[PDB]
Amino acid sequence: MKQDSASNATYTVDCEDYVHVVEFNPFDSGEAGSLLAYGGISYVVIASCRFQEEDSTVEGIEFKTLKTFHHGERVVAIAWSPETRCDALLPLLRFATAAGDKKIRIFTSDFQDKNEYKVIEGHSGYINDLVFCSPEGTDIASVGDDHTCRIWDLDGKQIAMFILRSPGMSVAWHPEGAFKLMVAEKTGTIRFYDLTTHQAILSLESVQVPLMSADWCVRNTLRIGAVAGNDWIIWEMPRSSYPQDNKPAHADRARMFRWSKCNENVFATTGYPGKMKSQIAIHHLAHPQPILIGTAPVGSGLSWHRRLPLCVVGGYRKLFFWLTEM
Amino acid sequence: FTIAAVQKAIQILRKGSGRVLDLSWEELRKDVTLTVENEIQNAVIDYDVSQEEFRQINIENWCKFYTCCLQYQETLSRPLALLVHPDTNMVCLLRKGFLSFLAPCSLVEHLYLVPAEHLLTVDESVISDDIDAASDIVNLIQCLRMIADYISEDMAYLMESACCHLQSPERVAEQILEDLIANDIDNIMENIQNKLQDTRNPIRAIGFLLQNMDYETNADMEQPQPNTRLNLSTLYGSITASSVVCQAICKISATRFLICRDLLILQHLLLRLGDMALIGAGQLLHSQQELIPRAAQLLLSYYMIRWGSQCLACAVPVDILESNLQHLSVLELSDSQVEKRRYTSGIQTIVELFFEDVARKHFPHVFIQSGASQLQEPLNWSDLIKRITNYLLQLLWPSNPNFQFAECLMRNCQYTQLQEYVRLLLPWCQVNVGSCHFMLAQCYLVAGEGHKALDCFSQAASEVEREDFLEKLIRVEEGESVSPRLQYYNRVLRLLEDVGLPELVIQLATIAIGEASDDWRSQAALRTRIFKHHLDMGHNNQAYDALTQIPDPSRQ
Repeated sequence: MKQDSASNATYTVDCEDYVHVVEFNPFDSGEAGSLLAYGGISYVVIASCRFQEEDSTVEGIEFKTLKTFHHGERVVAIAWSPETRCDALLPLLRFATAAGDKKIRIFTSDFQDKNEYKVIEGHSGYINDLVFCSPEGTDIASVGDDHTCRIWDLDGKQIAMFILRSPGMSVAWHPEGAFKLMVAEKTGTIRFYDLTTHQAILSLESVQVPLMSADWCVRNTLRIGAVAGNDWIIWEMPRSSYPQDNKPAHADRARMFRWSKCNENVFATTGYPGKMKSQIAIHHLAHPQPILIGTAPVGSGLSWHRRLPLCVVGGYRKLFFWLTEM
Repeated sequence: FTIAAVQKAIQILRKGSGRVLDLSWEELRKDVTLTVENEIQNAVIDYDVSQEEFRQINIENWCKFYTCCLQYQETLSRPLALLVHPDTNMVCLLRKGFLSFLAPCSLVEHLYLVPAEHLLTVDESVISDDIDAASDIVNLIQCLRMIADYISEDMAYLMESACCHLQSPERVAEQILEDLIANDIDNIMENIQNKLQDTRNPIRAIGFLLQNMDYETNADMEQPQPNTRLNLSTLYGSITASSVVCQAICKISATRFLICRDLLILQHLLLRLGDMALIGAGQLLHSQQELIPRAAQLLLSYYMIRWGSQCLACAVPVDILESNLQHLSVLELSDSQVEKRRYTSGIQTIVELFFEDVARKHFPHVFIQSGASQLQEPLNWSDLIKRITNYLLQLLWPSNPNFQFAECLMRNCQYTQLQEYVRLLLPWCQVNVGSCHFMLAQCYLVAGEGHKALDCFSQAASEVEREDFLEKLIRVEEGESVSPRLQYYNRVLRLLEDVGLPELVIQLATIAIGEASDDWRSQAALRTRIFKHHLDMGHNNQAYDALTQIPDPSRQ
């Protein structure tokens, strides 16, 4: 008997539709509130979130839907453009989605009448992950079950294609490096590509398979974190191709891994969606056990707030937020 | 393009009787992008456009906008008057839209840019006291121009792309030379060979061009005496003068980049021509082994200065700058009081920003050291612009030990431009490697990439005793015999604590204990710091392990 005291979510917001993915804007939108996107069965909702921890005028959470986009298909992944700004004389909302129809959609909006989307075709399998290039915002990387990593301009033209040895499961741009791309493969291989040389720089191998998610630490560009099988795995580059840490994350497989955007030692993992509840575990590298354990009904997405030690997971028709101490 | 050309081009595309709004540059950029995007959306009649047809429609609409800007620029560029200043010799071209300044060319740019008909009329006595050396330089520059006239736009782009992607410019000059020889329809290689046979010593002429293009400074920039500051601090202090000087650098670096490219291609041609054509078989091969890497380094240095002279500074809010200056003042990287500079909300290049912030404060000294000990000499535009531009080129020089350009970018929160500057510099410049890694580590810390910041801080620690910039970070603790690396790590540890990253503080403090081998007091302080951060994070076992390792019983 240790009653796993599953912590309640710090905040909970009701949604009009099922949440299948959720992503905070990791960029500065120039607004006081953090931009959040969530994808449902046929819609993408863009919202502003303000928290009492960043703004003493808010009691708890202020959640405001800014815009709802008709998407027509189930959204699987969302990526923010670094050009997204709301405080400008001309606000620009730009994000990309991957969906159940194997297409990418780039949405562009002024929050007024100008609402345009571009459809990008070329993936022959499901797209598992997609990301904008952070610093230029001009390019989108995507990975999928067609065993390709593809690079697109905003015009939907394929600039580059890398053939993978298995399904691509996650993709991340180097936080400081416009031409460095991490691609994580389902067989446990994580590869780094240079887009100027079109070459693989280096690879990492997971001690478990399948690898389901990987993330590049923004606060420490030497750290890579992933989930594979039941474990979370951390590497510190360039010191070794072997993992520095490998520890149990979840009993019934780990699904998502994300680094905190404010702390290089904090990350969250999600369990595979069981029939009733997904477990969420917040970890700190100085501790052998999770510092927080939460639960969501059918956990979908995992994202971190830009400034606060606050993570979000979608579940059923709700967003669940967990704040951790720093 | 003038802002007035761009604003007129937008008004016509809009088909709209809108009043000329004095739009900000960011508003103008947003308005251009939205206007071209609306024309692209109007040109897309069908929902099922292929990615390639969409790309082609995008290119065509940008080309239409660009052509519209060119026609308005041509109209605004029409010369109306010449203003010649009698006392200062300043020459000003009054165009319909704008004002240009005429600055005298340096010797190398003059000989390269003069029409071929007039090159034979240049007084050889202006080039060198040695008539034979003057003739060799003129013949060499004719060879460079013959090469320049046959370089296609694709070959010119291939060299510029190679510099951007950090490819060896020597190998790329060899490829362009292969393509030039493969396409030699007009026997130009024979004409270049015939003209090279007229050169008595091509090595001496190449060495002379490289020397006049070299701004590497020996570190004797004497520190300023305080008493003459008050009347000369305002010389060339206007935004108009700042931009004219920075445009002089942009043009000089652009022309000298072309000269270095064409010179590298000519040096590879001289290597291929081999023992068959030039009286000097053994001296040519050995001297070209020293001169080719030098021409490549000058090409990369002028590419960097050209890139920086064209690179726009980011608009930074005053509150973020004041907070960054408070954080840098904790580092003692800032002696300069914030004179309440209203950032005049104009677009500036990173070189214009550097000129106004740093280089300007040193010009009164350059004026005094050069024999102007009489406050009675009349101001001469031609001499002064040349001196200012040469001095600013020395300060912008990538091998400059003072490292002031990168320091100015860090101080003004120009992190993206500083990352790109350091990316372009590190592969080939070995002078300020530690200082580059330290600046890059600070950029990664602001980006939230704390692990990459720690790796870069650890690399910077190796060069701390060699580089004057890193030595400045150490010189203020007048305390007993600590290793300069341990003082540096203590400084980086204070900075990681102020940002609130306890995991990285522990990793760095563990490394710093390895360097503290002989000082039990510093080891006690570092282990107490590791204990505190593990305790704060709740790592009870690691906090207890750290406690057992503390050598001081009182702190334990």
